[PDB]
Amino acid sequence: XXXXXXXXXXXXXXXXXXXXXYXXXXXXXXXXXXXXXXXXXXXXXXXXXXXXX
Amino acid sequence: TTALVCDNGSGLVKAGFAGDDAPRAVFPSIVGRPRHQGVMVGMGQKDSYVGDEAQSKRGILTLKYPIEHGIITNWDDMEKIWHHTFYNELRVAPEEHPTLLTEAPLNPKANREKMTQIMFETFNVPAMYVAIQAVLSLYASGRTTGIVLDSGDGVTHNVPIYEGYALPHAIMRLDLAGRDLTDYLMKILTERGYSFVTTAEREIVRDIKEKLCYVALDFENEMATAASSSSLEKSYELPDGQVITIGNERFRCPETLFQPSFIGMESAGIHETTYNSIMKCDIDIRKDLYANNVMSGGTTMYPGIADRMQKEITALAPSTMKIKIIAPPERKYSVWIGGSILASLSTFQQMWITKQEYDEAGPSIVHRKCF
Amino acid sequence: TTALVCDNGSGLVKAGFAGDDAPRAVFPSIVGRPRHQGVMVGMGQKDSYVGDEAQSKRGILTLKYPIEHGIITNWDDMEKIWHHTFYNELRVAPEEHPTLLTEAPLNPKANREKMTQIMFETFNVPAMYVAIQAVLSLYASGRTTGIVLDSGDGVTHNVPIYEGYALPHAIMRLDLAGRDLTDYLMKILTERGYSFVTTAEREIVRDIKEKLCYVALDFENEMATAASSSSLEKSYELPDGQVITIGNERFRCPETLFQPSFIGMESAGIHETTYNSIMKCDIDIRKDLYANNVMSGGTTMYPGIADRMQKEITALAPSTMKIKIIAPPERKYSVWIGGSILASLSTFQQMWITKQEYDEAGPSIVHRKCF
Ligand SMILES: Nc1ncnc2c1ncn2[C@@H]1O[C@H](COP(=O)(O)OP(=O)(O)O)[C@@H](O)[C@H]1O
Ligand SMILES: Nc1ncnc2c1ncn2[C@@H]1O[C@H](COP(=O)(O)OP(=O)(O)O)[C@@H](O)[C@H]1O
Repeated sequence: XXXXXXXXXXXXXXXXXXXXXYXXXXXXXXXXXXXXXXXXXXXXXXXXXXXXX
Repeated sequence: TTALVCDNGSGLVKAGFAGDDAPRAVFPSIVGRPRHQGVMVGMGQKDSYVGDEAQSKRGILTLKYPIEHGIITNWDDMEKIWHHTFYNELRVAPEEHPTLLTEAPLNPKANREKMTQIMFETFNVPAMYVAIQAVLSLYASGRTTGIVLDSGDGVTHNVPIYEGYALPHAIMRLDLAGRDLTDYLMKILTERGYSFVTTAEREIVRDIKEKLCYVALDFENEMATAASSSSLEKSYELPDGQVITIGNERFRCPETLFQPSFIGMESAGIHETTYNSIMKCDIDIRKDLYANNVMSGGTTMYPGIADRMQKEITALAPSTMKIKIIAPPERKYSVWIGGSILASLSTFQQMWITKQEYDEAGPSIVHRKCF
Repeated sequence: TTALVCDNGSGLVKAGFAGDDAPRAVFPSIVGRPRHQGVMVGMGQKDSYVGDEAQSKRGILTLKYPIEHGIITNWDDMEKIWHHTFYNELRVAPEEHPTLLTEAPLNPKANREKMTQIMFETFNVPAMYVAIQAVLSLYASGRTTGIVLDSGDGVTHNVPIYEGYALPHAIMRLDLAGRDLTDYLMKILTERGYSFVTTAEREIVRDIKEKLCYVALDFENEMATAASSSSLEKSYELPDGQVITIGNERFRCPETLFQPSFIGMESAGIHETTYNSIMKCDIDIRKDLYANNVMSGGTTMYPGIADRMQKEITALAPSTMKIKIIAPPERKYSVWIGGSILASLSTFQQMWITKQEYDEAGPSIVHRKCF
């Protein structure tokens, strides 16, 4: 007859229960701006190279 | 002042000052929220719940699990958890100590960058570090070389460490941890067909994983005993309600580690992965690792793993050379313990991140500066 | 009658008669088998699958890879592959032609002996030969002297050839080929942390290696551009499913060839190996090789390699003397093409093995008789 607390809480719950949306939103969006450095791990690489040849 | 370490190795979460023998207390990193209209008006509505508080409250709460596969799923939830842990257990303010962070190795930068960003900004904290599990595992186990297996709540590891150095190429990293195994358990359990699926219902299994599991010595022979005997079968109660009694379904579970068919993947298993990763690494070192073989945490708790592991290595090793493994009592705590040691040495004063850098350069700092 | 050549240079496998411009068709040498209970009873169960048939069928199949490091792993599997190739593509019977075999140089006798043994016995074939890659590479490239670099699917090569002769001491042979690089790629890729490990998942990378790679002109300067720009970054789909978009992770990959730290080894790299191997070889010839410098196949496909190579040689050479390199379009086919030329000349009629010898003496015949 209505739109109610009962239904709104249903929607709320389902929202809370839906893992796919929130996890995808955080992980996939945050996955893209991942990386910028002249790695010191690569500093190791360079140093080794210096020692290499 | 004094120095404080968070363990965020998944499962219950471990936090404690440098030099205490064991963390003050420990929390699952469950997060959970209401499921039903709140109908006691007298009740205060809190919309999110965590920790043993939730562990009590569970039934109308429903769980979210903020770390998949060792990757932490939803940051603000973490922030809730983290804040709670400081204030409620620790009675601690972010300024109070350097803080040390505990990381799955070889996993996406994002966890580094946001973790540091949040904790320097949202918390404001003198010094920060993030450290790879195996290092702690060695320090606690106190053998400068080694290889570690620790399959926690989360993603499951092989790292050889030689004394004083990393072999990051050597390393193997696997999503096989006990949680997913447990969820396979239900697909077992419906054979006896007492059957329930939800998150809390899934955690109920964890107790059984404590109590009822033990490692198969030999699979065929065990099946033969399974045909012979019921001593293999033990009787256990619901946490409340029924008595339940369980057959081979107990021992069959760990074999997944040796055979991840049962939830089906190919990586040829813990042991074959290990020997593979060895045969990657170079020739001379190997004997030491044959000597020094080290295991820890969630799965390892099971009685007997080390034995069949040794059986496996005796299969794969040239028998000629010595083999042994270490199985310390305290493995599940091991990491945070090692972290305490890690905290102790003054060299991190040379080594910590400071707020100043975070001012002068971004999260990018970490990935050079830390491993 | 007519004469037929198999290429077993690894990667897709190439076969064709003398005098055709290009082999009739080409196959990966994947081998794969079922992973799951066969549950359509209507289905015919075939237990092993190969070639583009498998490449379609892959998902429930799982792969075996019958050549490691240019060394062919499991003979009977090869025999399956080989039989299939003849009958299904070639519609050919072993009697029909002499057949020519294509070999990594400087590698264990066993491949010679069993290969010949099988193919004379299991197949029965008028004439047999096994030939070293570089010879073909020269013939196709048509400069009687030279040095060749060809880093295929399999083990990666330096041979100087002078006109009409071998310098087997001169030669360098390396397991650095693109496959292992690709498997390193994943240990890169988890930084962005879209992450999957299995064989088919690994081959999916091959497409990206086609599409997305290009050679670093300068590493430092590239990092500076990496800080500046996103044009370095390109957007690419899953073969089906998502769009994926990739940064420096593309260009960083080939540098491994120049720096095999990233999966860590010492051999000072392609170029330094080359100049080393030169400085082994004698003094006067060198100018010719400075002129005549030749590259082919799997890695070389990348745009730009020749340029930075030349940059490297200009580093290491005394600048005073001319330098250039050859980068033909067709390099990946080059070997089989050269093989066709090799097949053409009547002198192999003097040179082939015949069944008679195999009757009268063993596999031992080869190692005298062939290079
Ligand atoms: N008594 C027990 N017996 C066996 N396994 C247990 C027991 N208690 C906890 N575990 C398992 O050990 C793990 C605890 O998390 P942990 O090992 O700390 O993971 P992480 O390595 O991510 O820190 C979980 O997989 C949990 O189910
Ligand atoms: N389009 C492409 N771009 C770059 N590399 C490729 C491409 N197609 C195939 N490759 C690589 O080239 C090699 C093909 O095998 P091949 O070069 O014939 O090896 P071999 O020298 O052992 O015969 C493999 O390493 C494959 O991944």
